[PDB]
Amino acid sequence: MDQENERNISRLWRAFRTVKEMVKDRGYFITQEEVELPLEDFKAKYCDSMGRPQRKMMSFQANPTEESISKFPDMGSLWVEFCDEPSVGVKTMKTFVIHIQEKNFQTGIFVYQNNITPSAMKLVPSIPPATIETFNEAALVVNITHHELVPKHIRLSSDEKRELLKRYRLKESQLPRIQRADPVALYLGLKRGEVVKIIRKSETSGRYASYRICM
Amino acid sequence: LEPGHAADQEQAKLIRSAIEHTTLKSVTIASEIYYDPDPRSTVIPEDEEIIQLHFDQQSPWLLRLELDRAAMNDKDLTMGQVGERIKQTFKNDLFVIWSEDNDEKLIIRCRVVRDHMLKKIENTMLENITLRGVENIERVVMMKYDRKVPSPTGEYVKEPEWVLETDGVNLSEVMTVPGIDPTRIYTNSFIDIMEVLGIEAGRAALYKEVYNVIASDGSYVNYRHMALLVDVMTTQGGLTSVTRHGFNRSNTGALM
Amino acid sequence: GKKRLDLAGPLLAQLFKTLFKKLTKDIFRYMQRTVEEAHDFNMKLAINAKTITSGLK
Amino acid sequence: THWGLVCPAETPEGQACGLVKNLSLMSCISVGTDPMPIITFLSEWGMEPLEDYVPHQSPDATRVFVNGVWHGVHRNPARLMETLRTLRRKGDINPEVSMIRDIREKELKIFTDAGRVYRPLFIVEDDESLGHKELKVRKGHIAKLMATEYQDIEGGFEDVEEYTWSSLLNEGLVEYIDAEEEESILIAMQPEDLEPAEANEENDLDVDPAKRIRVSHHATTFTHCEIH
Amino acid sequence: DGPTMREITETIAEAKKKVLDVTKEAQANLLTAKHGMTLRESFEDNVVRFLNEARDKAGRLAEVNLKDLNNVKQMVMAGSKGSFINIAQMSACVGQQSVEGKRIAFGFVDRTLPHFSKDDYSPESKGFVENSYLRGLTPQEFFFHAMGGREGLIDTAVKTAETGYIQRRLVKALEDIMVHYDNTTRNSLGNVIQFIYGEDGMDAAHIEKQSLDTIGGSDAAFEKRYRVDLLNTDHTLDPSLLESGSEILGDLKLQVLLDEEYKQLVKDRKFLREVFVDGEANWPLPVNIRRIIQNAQQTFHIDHTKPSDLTIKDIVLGVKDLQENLLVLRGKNEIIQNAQRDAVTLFCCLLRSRLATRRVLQEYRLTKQAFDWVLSNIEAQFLRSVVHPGEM
Amino acid sequence: MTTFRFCRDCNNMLYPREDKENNRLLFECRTCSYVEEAGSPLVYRHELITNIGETAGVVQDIGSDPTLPRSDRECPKCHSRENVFFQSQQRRKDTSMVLFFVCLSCSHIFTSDQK
Ligand SMILES: [Zn+2]
Ligand SMILES: [Zn+2]
Repeated sequence: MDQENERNISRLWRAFRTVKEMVKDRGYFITQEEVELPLEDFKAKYCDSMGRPQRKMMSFQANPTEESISKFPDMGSLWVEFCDEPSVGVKTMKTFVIHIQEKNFQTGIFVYQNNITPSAMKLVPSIPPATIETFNEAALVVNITHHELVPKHIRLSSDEKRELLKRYRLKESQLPRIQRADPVALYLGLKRGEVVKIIRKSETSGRYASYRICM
Repeated sequence: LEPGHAADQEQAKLIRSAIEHTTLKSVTIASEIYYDPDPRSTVIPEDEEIIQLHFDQQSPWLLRLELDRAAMNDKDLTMGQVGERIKQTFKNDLFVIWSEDNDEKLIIRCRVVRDHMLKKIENTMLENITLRGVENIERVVMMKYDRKVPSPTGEYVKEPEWVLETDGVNLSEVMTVPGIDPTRIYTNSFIDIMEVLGIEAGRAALYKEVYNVIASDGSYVNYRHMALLVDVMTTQGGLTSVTRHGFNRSNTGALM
Repeated sequence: GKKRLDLAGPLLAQLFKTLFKKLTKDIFRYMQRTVEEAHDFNMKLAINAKTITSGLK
Repeated sequence: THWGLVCPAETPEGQACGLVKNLSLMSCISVGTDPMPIITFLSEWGMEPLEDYVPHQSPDATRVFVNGVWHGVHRNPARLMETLRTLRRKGDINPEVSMIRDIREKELKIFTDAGRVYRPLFIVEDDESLGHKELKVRKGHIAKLMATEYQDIEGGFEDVEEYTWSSLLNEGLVEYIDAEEEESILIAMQPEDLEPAEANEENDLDVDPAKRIRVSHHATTFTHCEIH
Repeated sequence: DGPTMREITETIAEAKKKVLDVTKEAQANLLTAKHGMTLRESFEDNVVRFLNEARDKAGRLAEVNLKDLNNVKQMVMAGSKGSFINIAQMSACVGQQSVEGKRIAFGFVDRTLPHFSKDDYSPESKGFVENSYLRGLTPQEFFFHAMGGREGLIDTAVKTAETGYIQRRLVKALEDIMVHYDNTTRNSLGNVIQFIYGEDGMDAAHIEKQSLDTIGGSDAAFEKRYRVDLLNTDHTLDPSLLESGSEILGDLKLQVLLDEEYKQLVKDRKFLREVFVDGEANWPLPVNIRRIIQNAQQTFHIDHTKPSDLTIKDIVLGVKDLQENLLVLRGKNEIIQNAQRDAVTLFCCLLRSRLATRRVLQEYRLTKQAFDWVLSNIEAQFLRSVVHPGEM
Repeated sequence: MTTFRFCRDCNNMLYPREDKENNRLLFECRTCSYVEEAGSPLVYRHELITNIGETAGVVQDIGSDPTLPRSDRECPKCHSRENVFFQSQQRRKDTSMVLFFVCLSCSHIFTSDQK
């Protein structure tokens, strides 16, 4: 009983850390202090005296003006909201969508627990131009970017993509393609037509740069 | 395992609890369907003492598993844990009685309170249920490997470390198991890597597999050829097999 | 010990069985045709003999 | 099971490797024999029919199979097997008829069909004169065979009435063994293996260092010996 | 000779005794099975390991006994034909015959041949050959060798067809890949597969295996071999090494150049350590610097005693010019310039490792003309080693 | 599991039933309606593994087979110096290699399990 609660608390803390790391990597403003939040502090703050995990971890991330706003002058605020229900419902996702629309958040990240309802998935792509992204706690327990087999992925802006296409004299279709359902694409929140930059290490040259288009 | 507990034998022994221990199939020996109209008393005197000390509430049909002494070996004995897992996988009125894990043989009894339906519940409790571990995993082998790590003086030295090899491939939840290193896990099956890591990681794993196959006999092949092959086969977002259904299903020329 | 070898025995037996069955069918068809007028033996026998010799060869 | 029946080395190279097999030397193929005399002999010697057979009250019964057909059971397989072997070695039964008894499986299978591959083998029987098992063939038979071989070149007046291989088969010195029957017999590689139980063992002896080493012996219940 | 054959026989007898002891222990249920294996697999593995070790030991003894005038030994040492295994199988003992990696299976009911007894697990009965080819084989091991040869022939017959089909498919699947004049690898449709061939733009035939000294070695050894300080004690440059000795002390430009070069070298060492986790230093690289410097030393007749005419500033400027003169892409925009800069990182690391100031003034001592010749030769070889557009 | 219950009348078998009225277990043929006392605490039993003491069928005249190897182990019963031995006849990949010695005289079976 108690060991299951402790394991769930540890998994939730790891998922929260991974979510914070993903938000920081996407370009928003997250301090390095909150990223390595200790387990004891997490239990003290986000967990009540009884011990049940309370999914009150709601954060609003703002795009920094130092580099994020300068590179992409179209990023607003992010709203990541964990869900207390084990299996989410159509009505609850409707309230979540209304909550997102009320304060006109550009994008919102929703994390469920076990499974997602196809009825809610049908309305997931609604309410444009706001984008709603769904994630699983089990998939977010560990971070895939930190893996040694996953190279660094850097998003490219519209001007950078145009300059690359002009310099290399290529069309949009004449580039390597990455699926929109790829785990790295979901981690970075890539959209259709977005070009990402991959930096790897080879045994023939010290550094190698490759470009892929989300198609 | 974790870099800190690299040579720790006790940490390695604690690890390998993720192997799928099947329910009452690799641990039990025989199953009994002893009939007893009395919900409290029993016909045989083997467990009368445990019934006495333990004590819609009548179970005419009774279950009994002979188990084996191998429960203490390999995996933990945990006589109470097995019954607790059975209860949390059944709940309802599946009242069960534990053993005292000291009266020689280990006996676990199950009773159902409301014989054809008994066979169905026995089949469910025997075939499709798990106690502890990771599914789709059968055999896990622990062995010691030598890894080159620079010394504090600045020289590469050979440091032995424990490495676990698993027959199954369930990397989706294996990587989330605490106590292991998730940034160094590897799988020879590149099919499952991309669905959890990405296309680039899948390409790297495919190149590693191709290099291992080529270098098995001892021949040497330049890196450029294998790199070109793996880049061509993974130009799109997924694998493009060199078959009729793979590269021959693209937008190239009709004649070619 | 559970396999058998087929020499120039049962192979020729099967060939001759099939050809003899064709012989019997031909002679029976001729007999059926000739019930109306008369009977004799050495008209279908010769043709079916050529058939059996050709088949064997 | 290809030992002594097909050549272990002669095979074409290519897609037909292993599918084309050449018969080894001293290898023959049975032509076939009707099994009715065998059935009559089995019935005459005592063999309960399958119709009046009950599995219970008769636990130790050996099923009798003739050409893959179950015909009945027998209460004493050993005596029937000995009688059948004696009849076959006497020429009453066709020498190409296979007779294999499985003690553990409680089965006795007799095959009289065609297509079976068999090879000749020597017969080893216990001799009380020497106190140990010895080859049934003797120097007298060898001398008669050589005399027959030399006589036909000249105009010999039937010195031994053409003591040929058929005489060896009918006398009981050499019998035909097929692949199936090879699983219930013990075969010695050479007649030198049929030495006394001691066979000059546990005693220090000098041998040629360059001579090929052989284990040999390691048995005392040999039933057959390889011709070569 | 006699004693060698006696020793081989003794080794074989010892191995057979060990196998018999293992069988006796296993038959009493006293054997412990290795984790993940049954009681039979571990026993079979132990038996085959013992037999292979015995065969290897006998072969090694036979090879050692052979004299230098032996024709087979002379052929093996030259490498023209033959091997140690052939000599072993021809002189000492033939290895155990195996099927698909396992011993001879029980074709009959718990028997391999009718001449053996039921439930026999002795090495001789399961397909182990004790005699050699010269001594001759008994019929049983002859049959086992025939089975092994049949397995080999079948394997070759199947493998040739499967490999032919695989090769045809691979050739048909990569017949439209070309390297264009922009140093990019594209197919017939024009899609980009590799932005630069081999991630370095180098021809395969113009690459040699070379070792990087910067990654290997200890920190103290690296500092001793590379760090050079003028206005300090220890690691000082010997004045007799160069004609400008006893005069470069007190200079500031030389000191800052030396410390920035050392910083670049240590950064390169860190980068190489990060790239190569295993620490391997021998990797294929385009241009062989060692051959070039050896040829220059041989053709210029270095005295190895007279002071050198080179200067630290001249050496550093020449190295920087050579680094900047390596062109693989020849572009004018920012993207192509960055790609060219980071596509020669490993070669720059090797050049810095092989052309350090301490190395030049201590080990490979050249004059100004020899240094210029070395730089020109390196540049020419690098330019000639680039891949040719239009290659399939 | 001891023996499948067969109806004394007719020849069919007796499925089992509960006499809760007398709270009892009664086997019923449910074809001719024949019921007896049916006194047995066991209804069904399943055996997951196979024991080692099954040896073999040990049919008589086992010494007539010449393929079985012979040993010199002393018989515990009659103290004979001759016998035959064979491995367990259960055909799987997990069975041990314990030999089952059979005494030709006195018809005794003794294993070599010295564990
Ligand atoms: Zn009835
Ligand atoms: Zn006895």
